[PDB]
Amino acid sequence: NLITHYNLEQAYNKFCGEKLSNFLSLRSLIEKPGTMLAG
Amino acid sequence: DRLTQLQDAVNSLADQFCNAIGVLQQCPTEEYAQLFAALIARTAKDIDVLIDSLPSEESTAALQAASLYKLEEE
Amino acid sequence: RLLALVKWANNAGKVEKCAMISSFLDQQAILFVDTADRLASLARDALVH
Amino acid sequence: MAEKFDHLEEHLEKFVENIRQLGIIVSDFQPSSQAGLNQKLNFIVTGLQDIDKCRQQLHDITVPLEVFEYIDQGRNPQLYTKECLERALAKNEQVKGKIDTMKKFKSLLIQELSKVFPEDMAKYRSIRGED
Repeated sequence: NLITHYNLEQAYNKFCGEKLSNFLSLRSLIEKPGTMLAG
Repeated sequence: DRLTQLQDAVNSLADQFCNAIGVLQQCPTEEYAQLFAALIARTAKDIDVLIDSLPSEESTAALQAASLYKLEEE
Repeated sequence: RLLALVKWANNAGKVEKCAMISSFLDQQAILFVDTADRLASLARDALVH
Repeated sequence: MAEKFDHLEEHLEKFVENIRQLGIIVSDFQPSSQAGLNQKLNFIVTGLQDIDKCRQQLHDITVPLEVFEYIDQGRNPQLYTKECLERALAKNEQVKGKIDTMKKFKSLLIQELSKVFPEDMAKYRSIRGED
């Protein structure tokens, strides 16, 4: 229930009973990573 | 004898107090609940024993020496 | 991947509060089973002494 | 906030879309329109600075590292709430099932207790009156 005492119920509707591809390496960096004159 | 049982009854008392939860903490779904109706029912039959185990000791047992003593002479 | 951060990062306070809620729960069950083993300790150790 | 979020959007959003531009032309090099291309680069520099301005106040916001992985697996958050939601099921199962374990446990308990001596009598004051 206790979402009852935890207010998530909107997210119940939304979120009672794709994603990446849905809404339309690098991670290792994320672990251990006159200019006109130049080119 | 009959003592050792009361000891056995106390052993059951805990034993019960444990596995009578055992599955419960670890998880046929009301069947469960009859596993449990049992679980107690076993506890029951135990408490029964407790009850009957019970009526067993006789209560002025110190003097029974001096009784023995008159008997000794016997 | 970023703008996705941007485009679904709306969810923080909830989703944390969620994971929190999870953890709140899980600890009840811990408490639960833990209380049980607690018994079982008693069962053996207690009895056999 | 949102409209700084939404700024990070339409601006930095515009920055992604501009990139759409960047590639789409840079398939094909016309000897000069690198003027147009590198004016987009110019866009890239005015961006990158302005961005970082939009980026050191972006807060590097605290890291949902894993759910990161989850959207680092592109699997969008909502499923998180969803999946812990499925746990929350399992857990509501456990918890209230246990209450049941009780409600029978007691129930059938007291049942036999009555089917056994229901004779914790005086202290059944508390007991009964405890039901």
